[PDB]
Amino acid sequence: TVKELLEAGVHFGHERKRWNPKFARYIYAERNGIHIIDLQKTMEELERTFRFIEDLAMRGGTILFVGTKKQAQDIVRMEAERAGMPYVNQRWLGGMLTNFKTISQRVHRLEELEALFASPEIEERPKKEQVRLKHELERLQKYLSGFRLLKRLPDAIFVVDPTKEAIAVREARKLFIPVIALADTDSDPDLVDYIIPGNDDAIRSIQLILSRAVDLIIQARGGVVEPSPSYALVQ
Amino acid sequence: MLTDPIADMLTRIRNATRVYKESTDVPASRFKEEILRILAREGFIKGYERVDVDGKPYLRVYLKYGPRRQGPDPRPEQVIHHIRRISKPGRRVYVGVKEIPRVRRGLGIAILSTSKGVLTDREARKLGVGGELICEVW
Amino acid sequence: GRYIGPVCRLCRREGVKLYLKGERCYSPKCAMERRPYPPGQHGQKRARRPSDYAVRLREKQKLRRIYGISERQFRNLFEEASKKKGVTGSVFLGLLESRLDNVVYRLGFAVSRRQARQLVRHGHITVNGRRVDLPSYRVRPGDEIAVAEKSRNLELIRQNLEAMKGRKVGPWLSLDVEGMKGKFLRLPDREDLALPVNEQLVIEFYSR
Amino acid sequence: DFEEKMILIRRTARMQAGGRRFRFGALVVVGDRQGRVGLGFGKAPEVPLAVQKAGYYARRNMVEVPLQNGTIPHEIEVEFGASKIVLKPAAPGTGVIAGAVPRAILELAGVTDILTKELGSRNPINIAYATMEALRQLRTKADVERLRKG
RNA sequence: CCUGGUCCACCCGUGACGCUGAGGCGCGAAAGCGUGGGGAGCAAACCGGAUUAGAUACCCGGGUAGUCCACGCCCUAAACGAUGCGCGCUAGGUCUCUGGGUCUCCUGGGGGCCGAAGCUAACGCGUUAAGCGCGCCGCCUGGGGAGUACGGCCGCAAGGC
RNA sequence: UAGCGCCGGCCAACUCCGUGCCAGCAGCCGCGGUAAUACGGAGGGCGCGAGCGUUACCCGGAUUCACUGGGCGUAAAGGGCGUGUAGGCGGCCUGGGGCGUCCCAUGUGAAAGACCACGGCUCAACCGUGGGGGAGCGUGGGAUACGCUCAGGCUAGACG
Ligand SMILES: NC[C@@H]1O[C@H](O[C@H]2[C@@H](O)[C@H](O[C@@H]3[C@@H](O)[C@H](N)C[C@H](N)[C@H]3O[C@H]3O[C@H](CO)[C@@H](O)[C@H](O)[C@H]3N)O[C@@H]2CO)[C@H](N)[C@@H](O)[C@@H]1O
Ligand SMILES: NC[C@@H]1O[C@H](O[C@H]2[C@@H](O)[C@H](O[C@@H]3[C@@H](O)[C@H](N)C[C@H](N)[C@H]3O[C@H]3O[C@H](CO)[C@@H](O)[C@H](O)[C@H]3N)O[C@@H]2CO)[C@H](N)[C@@H](O)[C@@H]1O
Ligand SMILES: [K+]
Ligand SMILES: [K+]
Ligand SMILES: [K+]
Ligand SMILES: [K+]
Ligand SMILES: [K+]
Ligand SMILES: [K+]
Ligand SMILES: [K+]
Ligand SMILES: [K+]
Ligand SMILES: [K+]
Ligand SMILES: [K+]
Ligand SMILES: [K+]
Ligand SMILES: [K+]
Ligand SMILES: [K+]
Ligand SMILES: [Mg+2]
Ligand SMILES: [Mg+2]
Ligand SMILES: [Mg+2]
Ligand SMILES: [Mg+2]
Ligand SMILES: [Mg+2]
Ligand SMILES: [Mg+2]
Ligand SMILES: [Mg+2]
Ligand SMILES: [Mg+2]
Ligand SMILES: [Mg+2]
Ligand SMILES: [Mg+2]
Ligand SMILES: [Mg+2]
Ligand SMILES: [Mg+2]
Ligand SMILES: [Mg+2]
Ligand SMILES: [Mg+2]
Ligand SMILES: [Mg+2]
Ligand SMILES: [Mg+2]
Ligand SMILES: [Mg+2]
Ligand SMILES: [Mg+2]
Ligand SMILES: [Mg+2]
Ligand SMILES: [Mg+2]
Ligand SMILES: [Mg+2]
Ligand SMILES: [Mg+2]
Ligand SMILES: [Mg+2]
Ligand SMILES: [Mg+2]
Ligand SMILES: [Mg+2]
Ligand SMILES: [Mg+2]
Ligand SMILES: [Mg+2]
Ligand SMILES: [Mg+2]
Ligand SMILES: [Mg+2]
Ligand SMILES: [Mg+2]
Ligand SMILES: [Mg+2]
Ligand SMILES: [Mg+2]
Ligand SMILES: [Mg+2]
Ligand SMILES: [Mg+2]
Ligand SMILES: [Mg+2]
Ligand SMILES: [Mg+2]
Ligand SMILES: [Mg+2]
Ligand SMILES: [Mg+2]
Ligand SMILES: [Mg+2]
Ligand SMILES: [Mg+2]
Ligand SMILES: [Mg+2]
Ligand SMILES: [Mg+2]
Ligand SMILES: [Mg+2]
Ligand SMILES: [Mg+2]
Ligand SMILES: [Mg+2]
Ligand SMILES: [Mg+2]
Ligand SMILES: [Mg+2]
Ligand SMILES: [Mg+2]
Ligand SMILES: [Mg+2]
Ligand SMILES: [Mg+2]
Ligand SMILES: [Mg+2]
Ligand SMILES: [Mg+2]
Ligand SMILES: [Mg+2]
Ligand SMILES: [Mg+2]
Ligand SMILES: [Mg+2]
Ligand SMILES: [Mg+2]
Ligand SMILES: [Mg+2]
Ligand SMILES: [Mg+2]
Ligand SMILES: [Mg+2]
Ligand SMILES: [Mg+2]
Ligand SMILES: [Mg+2]
Ligand SMILES: [Mg+2]
Ligand SMILES: [Mg+2]
Ligand SMILES: [Mg+2]
Ligand SMILES: [Mg+2]
Ligand SMILES: [Mg+2]
Ligand SMILES: [Mg+2]
Ligand SMILES: [Mg+2]
Ligand SMILES: [Mg+2]
Ligand SMILES: [Mg+2]
Ligand SMILES: [Mg+2]
Ligand SMILES: [Mg+2]
Ligand SMILES: [Mg+2]
Ligand SMILES: [Mg+2]
Ligand SMILES: [Mg+2]
Ligand SMILES: [Mg+2]
Ligand SMILES: [Mg+2]
Ligand SMILES: [Mg+2]
Ligand SMILES: [Zn+2]
Repeated sequence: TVKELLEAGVHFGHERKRWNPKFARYIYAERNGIHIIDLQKTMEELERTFRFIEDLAMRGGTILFVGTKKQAQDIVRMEAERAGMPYVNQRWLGGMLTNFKTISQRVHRLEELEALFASPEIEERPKKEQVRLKHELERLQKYLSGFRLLKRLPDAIFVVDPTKEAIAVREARKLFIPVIALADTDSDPDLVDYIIPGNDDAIRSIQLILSRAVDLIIQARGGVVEPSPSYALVQ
Repeated sequence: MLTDPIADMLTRIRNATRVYKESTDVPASRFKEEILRILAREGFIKGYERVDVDGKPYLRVYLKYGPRRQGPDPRPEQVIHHIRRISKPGRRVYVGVKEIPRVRRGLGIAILSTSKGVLTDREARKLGVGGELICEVW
Repeated sequence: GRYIGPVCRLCRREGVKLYLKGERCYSPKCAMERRPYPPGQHGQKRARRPSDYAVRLREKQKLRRIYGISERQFRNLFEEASKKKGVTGSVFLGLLESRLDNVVYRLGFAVSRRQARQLVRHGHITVNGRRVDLPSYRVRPGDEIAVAEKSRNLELIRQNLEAMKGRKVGPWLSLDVEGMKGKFLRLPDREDLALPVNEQLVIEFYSR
Repeated sequence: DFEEKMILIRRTARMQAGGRRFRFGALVVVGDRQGRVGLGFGKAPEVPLAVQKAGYYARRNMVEVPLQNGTIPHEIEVEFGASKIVLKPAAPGTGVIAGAVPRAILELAGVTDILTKELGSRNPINIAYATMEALRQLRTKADVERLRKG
């Protein structure tokens, strides 16, 4: 719950091209052929955003953390692993929200097969099955890892790049699920219900924002967990 | 040149509102101003004010919209859904007081130019005068 | 014209018990009691889903066949009600219920509307003291519908009006049983009618 | 709770090698006659599953209709594709004057007296969608003055 | 050599002098016509050789009008963006021709592509609108009969409107 | 005295026999070539009923000549292009007139018909009395926002 001048790397945006004109209000100026996010407006929206987050958190609502961006891929899997929050990491499967029942059937099969590799029945039936089911469990854990925690539709979602993840965003809006996101110059602000106007590229920015966010979560639900161990992922 | 200044203004407003512009400038005329007054009073715009673009007089019209919405397409509801020119150059529409229309059964307005001045349908019918039927808004 | 054919077959086609027979439609002989299915060879076969037109046509036929009125007079009555002020449906039913034959049935001088028609045509009925033999005569509020002084000694009227002792007459009608007279107090309210009919469907039928 | 009636059923067909292959579409309207309607188009290999599915879809898509004394608050004219619908309010006792499609839709929304006209393309599907959009665009004096507060 | 249009910069001059445009008048690819010239290559017609069941064609060898110039006619077309002209408004990105500027970039005129909103039956269009508007002109009203018949006008004719 | 038309869909009403792309039906889509709810007959059914069908003609539906209320890239439809005559249309400010436009008053708008109410023929059709309308035009007075016009001014269109 600090920020301010401690934001380093955030104000850096994408190039002169590649932008979305709708983002013009959140831009300070154009330096070196690069849009630079407005310093103050960032915190401006940050307040309201984190307020929504705090409310929703102390109410007990679950938040689905989402990004594939490979810059943010490692950060999410821990930051969301903190508290109780589910996450989508590898890729966003179409229908995870709208088709959610059907997708959940896969989670049922997941814990099903985990229960199979628990019991004595691993060695029953030929190696033909043992080689298959193993890889099935393999990919199921590859994808549905963070998604296994959702027993019901989320009360909000958190998105790293709303442009890249825009399907997730789309069905979030469809289902009236409030959208939180970290928006860059290349994204459409209107689709985001609570906006965090900063760099979606640099690992530093994502680390800062997401870490402080989860910090706010656990702070809302009490217990004040120790500083997040994502700081070693700066490589 | 502009063939119909008033139609042009109404159109400027329409186009501006559709992309949810903050405000829009229109070339200044006392007539346009007197229309914008009614428009403001009836609450279709936040208001207007006179400005100078380059060295020439303009009217900034500050538009007005609804709250952000839910689901797909969050874009707010328009306060001006419909604004349309009726009497045009080359066909002009004059109505008597008994012939004054009623827009959307009262939910809309129609702007008349009478000899008692620029009035709405309610206002004109109240002062009991007809005139040129300028446009309809709802 | 006014029909003159088998009646309880209509009881059957409309799928709802009508009383065109007066008594015996209260007996378990009505054939609507023992054969609720439509008349004819194909009566007992599964009925296909009726078109909207079918529904409206049938409903209006129900309304019309209740009062035993020709389509000409029915239509005329409807358009007349349509021109008038007030809700078209209710006014329609009111105008229908103001017919002299129907009033005679309502007051119980006759067991059935058809019998009432015969009683009117033969001058057994009087309105305000003068004989009126027209079944389509329109009663107005305040009028006194009585039985002909010369006809009061007829067996049928004995039976009918003796059966009317203790019985109640509709809220818009008054009945003096001993003097064998009655009064039409006002037009019937829609609520006053027990008719198994949706009038809006009739309005929609002629709306076509 | 929810009264439901279907507008049209139709059998479409695709072409596969050595044959025609049929698929059934169904248009279904659902409403409480309390001012809530819904409209949906199901598509299935056989008719009943199509009707059922259409019902489901319809309950999923709902429109809140602001009735005033059994009629509509104000006239609207809506274009869906080449289909046009004109709804205009009427005094009590008038009845629902419409074609099959908007009749059913309106009657399930709890409309008693209304005047309509179908213009342009009469295609049932598009007329239906048009009607729904029309009902969806209806505003009330309340709504209006809610908008113009400022 | 003669001559038309047009763009930018300066903000100098006049002071609404504007837009459209029935009829009129002019221009109007190719083919075609008249008079005179020219004629290399190409080439309708035509003369042959093949192919083929036939081949009044495709393929091959020739070849006249014509194609070329001047002057005068003809007035047609898939004469096409199958999109009348003018003005205002409505995200951007990118390639390019051509000016100006504090020359990474900004600004103006023109030619392309992808795309916001919006439009469209769809395909698609989308500041070069097929979007939102205003002015004025031309035109449409199921297919065949038929762009035919009759009449009129134009043309040397072919034929055109 | 009870008749007439219809029963494939549009459109309310279905079965048997006869017929075999014949005989025939048919408003449009169509039916009939051996098992026809479509032809012909029967039973049954639906609709009207002193009528019921057919033909012809007018308006409707037809937003299909689109003022209300349509279109022209590929469905029918942008003139091959320009120049420009008549005509249509006309940027900002002030003033005069009051032609268009609007308002008040008044005259006219015969009767019958149309609407409403009451009333006479037993009802109705038919008819009597009363009431209410009304577009347009004439006259008198008034208003001046817009359009028009005359006079003056401006430079954002246009031209130089
Ligand atoms: N025609 C004679 C006139 O009738 C007037 O009365 C007129 C109206 O009051 C009367 O209308 C009648 C009536 O039952 C009631 N007011 C309404 C009803 N729908 C009408 O009934 C009839 O009207 C006409 C034929 O008259 C036809 O349309 C049709 O037969 C029927 N609708 O019809 C009359 C015209 O036919 C006045 N008494 C007087 O001007 C004069 O006697
Ligand atoms: N396709 C016709 C084109 O019309 C243009 O002009 C057209 C439009 O500017 C003008 O607008 C008309 C309007 O007058 C009339 N009262 C109603 C009509 N719907 C409008 O049409 C307009 O609005 C609709 C949306 O409703 C659009 O779909 C359509 O594209 C647009 N032309 O109507 C004109 C005729 O359609 C060009 N001048 C002409 O060259 C061109 O052929
Ligand atoms: K539209
Ligand atoms: K819908
Ligand atoms: K020749
Ligand atoms: K340069
Ligand atoms: K599309
Ligand atoms: K293309
Ligand atoms: K020509
Ligand atoms: K024969
Ligand atoms: K057969
Ligand atoms: K037969
Ligand atoms: K006709
Ligand atoms: K052409
Ligand atoms: K009339
Ligand atoms: Mg318009
Ligand atoms: Mg007048
Ligand atoms: Mg009121
Ligand atoms: Mg009204
Ligand atoms: Mg009426
Ligand atoms: Mg009525
Ligand atoms: Mg009618
Ligand atoms: Mg295949
Ligand atoms: Mg509502
Ligand atoms: Mg259209
Ligand atoms: Mg009232
Ligand atoms: Mg059509
Ligand atoms: Mg100057
Ligand atoms: Mg000067
Ligand atoms: Mg010109
Ligand atoms: Mg010309
Ligand atoms: Mg030529
Ligand atoms: Mg030539
Ligand atoms: Mg020559
Ligand atoms: Mg020669
Ligand atoms: Mg040669
Ligand atoms: Mg050769
Ligand atoms: Mg040869
Ligand atoms: Mg051969
Ligand atoms: Mg020669
Ligand atoms: Mg071309
Ligand atoms: Mg082009
Ligand atoms: Mg071009
Ligand atoms: Mg163009
Ligand atoms: Mg032109
Ligand atoms: Mg020009
Ligand atoms: Mg350009
Ligand atoms: Mg070029
Ligand atoms: Mg494109
Ligand atoms: Mg779109
Ligand atoms: Mg597409
Ligand atoms: Mg061009
Ligand atoms: Mg344009
Ligand atoms: Mg032509
Ligand atoms: Mg042509
Ligand atoms: Mg023809
Ligand atoms: Mg032709
Ligand atoms: Mg020709
Ligand atoms: Mg001739
Ligand atoms: Mg000739
Ligand atoms: Mg000659
Ligand atoms: Mg020849
Ligand atoms: Mg049927
Ligand atoms: Mg026949
Ligand atoms: Mg015929
Ligand atoms: Mg047989
Ligand atoms: Mg046989
Ligand atoms: Mg038969
Ligand atoms: Mg038939
Ligand atoms: Mg029979
Ligand atoms: Mg008769
Ligand atoms: Mg006849
Ligand atoms: Mg006709
Ligand atoms: Mg009708
Ligand atoms: Mg018409
Ligand atoms: Mg019409
Ligand atoms: Mg026609
Ligand atoms: Mg029109
Ligand atoms: Mg058309
Ligand atoms: Mg074409
Ligand atoms: Mg052209
Ligand atoms: Mg032509
Ligand atoms: Mg002016
Ligand atoms: Mg003028
Ligand atoms: Mg005047
Ligand atoms: Mg009169
Ligand atoms: Mg009387
Ligand atoms: Mg008067
Ligand atoms: Mg005067
Ligand atoms: Mg004055
Ligand atoms: Mg003046
Ligand atoms: Mg001047
Ligand atoms: Mg210049
Ligand atoms: Zn019975």
